[PDB]
Parts: sequence; C-alpha cells; structure tokens
Amino acid sequence: RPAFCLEPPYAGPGKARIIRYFYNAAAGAAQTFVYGGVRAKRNNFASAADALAACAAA
Repeated sequence: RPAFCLEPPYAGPGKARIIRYFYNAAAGAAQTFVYGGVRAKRNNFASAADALAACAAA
C-alpha cells in the first residue's frame, strides 16, 4: 500500500468542521476524523470506501 496510508490523520490548523476518513493501518480500518479545511495530508478522503480503495487494495 502507499506510504501515506501509514500516516496519522491530520486535522491541520483550519477552522473548518469537515468529516473526513483516514486509513488506520494499526486497526486495518477506515476511521473518521475532523479536517479543518487547510493543508490536508494524503491520508484524507471523503468516504471510508475511498480510503479503503487507496490503502487496502485489491
């Protein structure tokens, strides 16, 4: 899987309140986090399905 799938989720310094998904490699699962709208890192998807497709393919 890509290395970014091993990244912790990054809320960043933004004040937005957006539900995003990251691949939690420790858990072997997609998980929700609160993204602030600025400076997203790569492990950051709109849906668990998108996070899983990138990181647990296939």
